[PDB]
Amino acid sequence: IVGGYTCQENSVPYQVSLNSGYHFCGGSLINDQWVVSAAHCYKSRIQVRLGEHNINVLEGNEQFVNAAKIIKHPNFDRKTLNNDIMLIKLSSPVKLNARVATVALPSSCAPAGTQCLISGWGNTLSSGVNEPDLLQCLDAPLLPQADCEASYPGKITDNMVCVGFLEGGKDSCQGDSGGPVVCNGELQGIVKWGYGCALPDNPGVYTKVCNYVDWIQDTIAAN
Amino acid sequence: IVGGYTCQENSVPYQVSLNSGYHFCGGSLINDQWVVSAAHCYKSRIQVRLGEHNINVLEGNEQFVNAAKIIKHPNFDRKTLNNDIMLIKLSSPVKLNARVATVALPSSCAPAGTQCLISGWGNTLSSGVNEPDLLQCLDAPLLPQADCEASYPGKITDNMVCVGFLEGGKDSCQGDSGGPVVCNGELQGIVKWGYGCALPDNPGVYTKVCNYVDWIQDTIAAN
Ligand SMILES: [Ca+2]
Ligand SMILES: [Ca+2]
Repeated sequence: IVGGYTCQENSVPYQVSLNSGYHFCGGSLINDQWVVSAAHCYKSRIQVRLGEHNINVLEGNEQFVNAAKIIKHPNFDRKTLNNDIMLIKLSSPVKLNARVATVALPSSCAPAGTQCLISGWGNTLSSGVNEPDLLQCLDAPLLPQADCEASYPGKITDNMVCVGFLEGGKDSCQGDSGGPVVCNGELQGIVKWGYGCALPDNPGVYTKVCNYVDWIQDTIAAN
Repeated sequence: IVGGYTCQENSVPYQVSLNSGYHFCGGSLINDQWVVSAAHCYKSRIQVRLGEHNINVLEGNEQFVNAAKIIKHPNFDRKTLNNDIMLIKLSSPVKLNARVATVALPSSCAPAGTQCLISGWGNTLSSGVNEPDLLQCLDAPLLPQADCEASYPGKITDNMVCVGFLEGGKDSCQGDSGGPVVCNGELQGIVKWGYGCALPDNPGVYTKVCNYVDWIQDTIAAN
């Protein structure tokens, strides 16, 4: 997260860190046994870490759980990043509590202008790389599709939404990928991509979760 | 490397990739059994990979060798990055050939204005992250100390040199770290740090190797 602020400890309880011996992507806990992330975050073996604040220090709220089933969207297009959504079934249910909680799926697609919260342990610089210890937070609005398309001529599908600021300075970045965009308590986006990070005229692009509730439900039910 | 070009295959034969299950730093082969890198690249277990071109494809020239002894400069200052130099003794001697060769230590410190070659599999973007497959190369001059100091008020010690362009656009970046700066066939610098990558007025800073030949020799001899 570039230009965000340090979240209050355990204030984003649905936030998870995907680990492979190092943090490489975020995700969201949607039920005691399933995590939603980005298909581009796929790895054959993943340890999901919940209840994290300081990614490098054991603080006593952590739950570490291996992924049992990693299911990328059948239509994920690695090239265009269309359908960049993945489901992780954990090897065992987590203990839900105050620091480890679920986020709701969207009842409807959010209108442009709604204020959302984005979080992650992603890169904090607009240039170069800086990995933070503490979870970062960013308040940012969902932009009109026209602004999104305009910024990325020919690349935005209807499964994508832009969130951020046309002025730059504030945005998600590498390492925030697969992480959540929560608006009015519902998961509306997944950190996907953007050109650079926090650059003027290059808002972040996110997977539009409201287009996948059916799929998410079907999959959970079938697995 | 930001704004560089793809090196001709095996044209930088002293270049090595430091691996921990992924490429994280470069280094230089100074003898059939020793590699020079940056102290900030220290890890307790490292696999040194020589003869690489495409970091993700076995091309048939690779030599993979575990580090036996990793020796950080006794005066490395993690805070200022002063004395950012490390020596890696390989578990066994490599087979020197046309794609796996040594680079000479400096006979003297290079004057500002000399043209050097920097190489690596480091990040290729000025904003965001992009890890390349093929080794990247950059031709760039050593800048006058006055320019260096000016760009980084109070941080440059006499063990540091700036290499690059005050205009930006071209530079080393994260992942090129510990890698070589070769001028007229001698190792004159080690990729150390900079503010961002390829930004105007923020040239890359490198460890000045000509200040350590004694140390390098002593250490090799004593180990
Ligand atoms: Ca922790
Ligand atoms: Ca290779």
